[PDB]
Amino acid sequence: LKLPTAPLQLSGTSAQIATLLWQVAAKENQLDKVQDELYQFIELFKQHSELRRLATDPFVPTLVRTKIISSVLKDSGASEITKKLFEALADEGALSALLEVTVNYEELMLAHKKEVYCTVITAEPLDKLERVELTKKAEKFVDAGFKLVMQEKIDKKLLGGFVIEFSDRRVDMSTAKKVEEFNNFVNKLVLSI
Amino acid sequence: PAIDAGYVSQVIGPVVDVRFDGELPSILSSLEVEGHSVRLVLEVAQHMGDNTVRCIAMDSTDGLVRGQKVVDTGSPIKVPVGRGTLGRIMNVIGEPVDEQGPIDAADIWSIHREAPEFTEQSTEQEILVTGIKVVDLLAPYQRGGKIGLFGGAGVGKTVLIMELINNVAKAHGGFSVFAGVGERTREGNDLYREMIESGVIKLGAERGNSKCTLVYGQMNEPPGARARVALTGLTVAEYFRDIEGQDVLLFVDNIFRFTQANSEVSALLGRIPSAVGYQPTLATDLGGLQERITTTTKGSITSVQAVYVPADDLTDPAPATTFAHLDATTVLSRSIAELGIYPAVDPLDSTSRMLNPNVIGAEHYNVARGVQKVLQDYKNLQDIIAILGMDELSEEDKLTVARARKIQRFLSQPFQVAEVFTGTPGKYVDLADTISGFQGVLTGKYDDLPEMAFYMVGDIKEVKEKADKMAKDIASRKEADNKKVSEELKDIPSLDKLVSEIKEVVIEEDDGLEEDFKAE
Amino acid sequence: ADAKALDELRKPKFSSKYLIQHVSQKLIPAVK
Amino acid sequence: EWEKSYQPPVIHLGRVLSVGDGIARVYGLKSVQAGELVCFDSGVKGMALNLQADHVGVVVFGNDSVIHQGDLVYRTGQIVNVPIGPGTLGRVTDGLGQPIDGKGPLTNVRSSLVEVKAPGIIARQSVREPLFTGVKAVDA
Ligand SMILES: Nc1ncnc2c1ncn2[C@@H]1O[C@H](COP(=O)(O)OP(=O)(O)O)[C@@H](O)[C@H]1O
Ligand SMILES: [Mg+2]
Repeated sequence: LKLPTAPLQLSGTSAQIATLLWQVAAKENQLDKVQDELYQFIELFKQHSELRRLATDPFVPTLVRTKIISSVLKDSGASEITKKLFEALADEGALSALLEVTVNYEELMLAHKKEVYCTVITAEPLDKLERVELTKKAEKFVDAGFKLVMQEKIDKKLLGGFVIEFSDRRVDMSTAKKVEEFNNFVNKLVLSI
Repeated sequence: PAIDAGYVSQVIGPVVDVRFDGELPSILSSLEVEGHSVRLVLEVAQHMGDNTVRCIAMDSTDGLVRGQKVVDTGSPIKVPVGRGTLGRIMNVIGEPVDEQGPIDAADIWSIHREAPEFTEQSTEQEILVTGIKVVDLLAPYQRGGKIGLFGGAGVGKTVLIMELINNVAKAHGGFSVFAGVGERTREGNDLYREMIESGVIKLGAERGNSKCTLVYGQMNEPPGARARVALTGLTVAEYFRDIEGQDVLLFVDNIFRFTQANSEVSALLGRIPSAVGYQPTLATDLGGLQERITTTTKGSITSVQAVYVPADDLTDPAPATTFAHLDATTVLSRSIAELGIYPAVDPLDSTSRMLNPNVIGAEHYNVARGVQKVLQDYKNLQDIIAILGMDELSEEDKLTVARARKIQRFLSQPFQVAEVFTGTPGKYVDLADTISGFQGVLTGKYDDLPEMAFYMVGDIKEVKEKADKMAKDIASRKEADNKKVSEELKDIPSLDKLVSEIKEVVIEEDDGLEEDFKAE
Repeated sequence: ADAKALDELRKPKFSSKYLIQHVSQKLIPAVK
Repeated sequence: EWEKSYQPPVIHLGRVLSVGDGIARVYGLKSVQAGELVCFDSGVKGMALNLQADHVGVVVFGNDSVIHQGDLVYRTGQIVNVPIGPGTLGRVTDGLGQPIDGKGPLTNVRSSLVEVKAPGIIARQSVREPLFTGVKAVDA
């Protein structure tokens, strides 16, 4: 009808649940609410074995599955989107999809807060000025005003500089790739001259 | 730019799935990809179900990313039609490919329409004399009918289509449309240059007096373009039939390539395959294309389509489905071509709806049926002639064999478009000349001539001319060798006089290849 | 969906427990 | 001038989902082109054949036994190309343009795409001059 558009397009039939779950929780402004509510079921499936029986065992009747999920979620002040969500999955037996809806609900939440989790590998641990140099140098790789969240790792095989691991792509600003790319360019230029 | 702009969801060769956020395009509507190396036009084939359409690209999809914005034109592929398309070349999407500027468009028509209805059909059987003996005798063409030339891989169904162009199209008066679907680009350039020389296509300021539109979707094109260029040529013919209201000729070289290009696409549209490996929607695709190529009450389309047969198999479904849509069938066979008989038309497999005694007359139909009876009676004698020898038939049987070997050679003919690679002049034979000559061979007036008197001649006068031309040849032995060359006085110079005239060429010192590769 | 984002769901990330401590108070009678 | 104009290009990663039957399924590579030459971390190249919604079908130019699930696939940014030029004359190359005669790298050469559209109707002319094969059954 008239829903807020998702922050990024996604795959089929499991991310399309999480896109639709994001699109109705945004009209309710309960985006951080149900992302907390989805996470609580993932630990709940870790605790009880009689609850993840309703998602894997193919011999529970589809009446008993949809009654137990309703008979538990009458209460507790869970959001009315999720107690409508879990009744949609219990009627269809798609309770196994919750582990894949949650990882597709995450990057919708991540691209709504416009954060991107990266990883910095340097030769030595940084200064507090070297970090603010690195942040504005690494802000040329994201495509908007994204709040970059760095992680710091150490590799002394790099001889100074940094690499960024965005988990989609990688930029190698280290001096090790600089000197080997330099030597490749030199040894290919004397191949012609 | 949010709505009415979808993005490329996935790319499987020539099949592009485009995802729209809302308000999807219709099926058959054309879309445009933004920021491609050439103009990439997609045409929507299916609604896949989750705000995704599935399209067929009219150019190559090499270089598409799965995020590219795709704008919707809100209409099918619309090509220019009119009288300003005459003497031009168009591709599948209507762009000019002759470098003669933009196409002056009397209208911009969609390439998709329905067939004309039942009440617009016209049932008028008038003959079309082609000048080809086997065609005019045994399977006469309808003036306003659909004509099919069947045969596979070098039997001569392009030389037959060029002889039909040269004979019919020059003496027509209406317009022509050549739709080259899946053929050689060398042949399309040959036809374009040959039509410039003949004045059928004029360039520049006198361009509007041209009589032909070329629409070329040749075999270097991706399968989205070859599957849809016959529709573009059909639309250019349909404008002249409907709006200008006149008789046109549509020559489609290899309408089989339309079926083949849909068969290439349909493996990736996610369908169960039909028989031999073709698409399930073969007969309806071919039918919906062919049912637009008709004569109506408002105009005429004389359609000559060459049909390729795969592996010389007529039971392949793409020729066997084409057989029903055609009025005149001309089946060219490979063994008749290996006998040297050109045009290699099988006379016992080519048919016509004009071969009817109420249409072409009584003596024409009787001569045609008599020639086919002699040829069938000879085909029934092939096994015993092969394994027992000619010397063991009856006398009427070996009269039938001789008359059939005469009328097999007499059905061949030198073509005026083949005179550049044969050396024989082309021989347009009139229809009355064909009927008179074949009646002469059938009754027995010409049991006296040799067999090779009939090979590659025009008509029944030229068999007698060639008979005296080849029986003066066995008497052609002249005296003294007629030398007049032995020591010609100051007419034949010496060799070093002749080497003294030949120019010295300069040999440019080890190929010069690195000096100009570094020029760029 | 991917795998490397889906291995991180083996870690507790709930940041609130008004459901995990509620459901065990009501799951066992419902399944019994 | 090379060192003053030096930009470490953002290498786009992608894991391998599933390899075997001569074709890898590659997770990731969200910006890869159809028909682009991708490079596995084993040094074996590939061609992004089917761009799907959830993976990329990569046909592997070489033995696919060196590809594992979890290998990284770096895209090279260009449609499948071979080095063309006068520096190829005399050289025995494999099907991707890499020399196999052991005579070093192809010097004086330039990459161009292998999938080019043939020249159109207005780009040809008629074939006039002969090409003598030196076989007199052929040339006669
Ligand atoms: N009418 C003809 N007369 C003589 N030779 C012919 C004729 N038609 C075809 N040929 C021979 O066979 C070849 C195939 O001709 P073409 O019409 O191009 O066949 P197709 O288009 O079916 O491959 C020609 O190159 C020529 O050698
Ligand atoms: Mg041909």
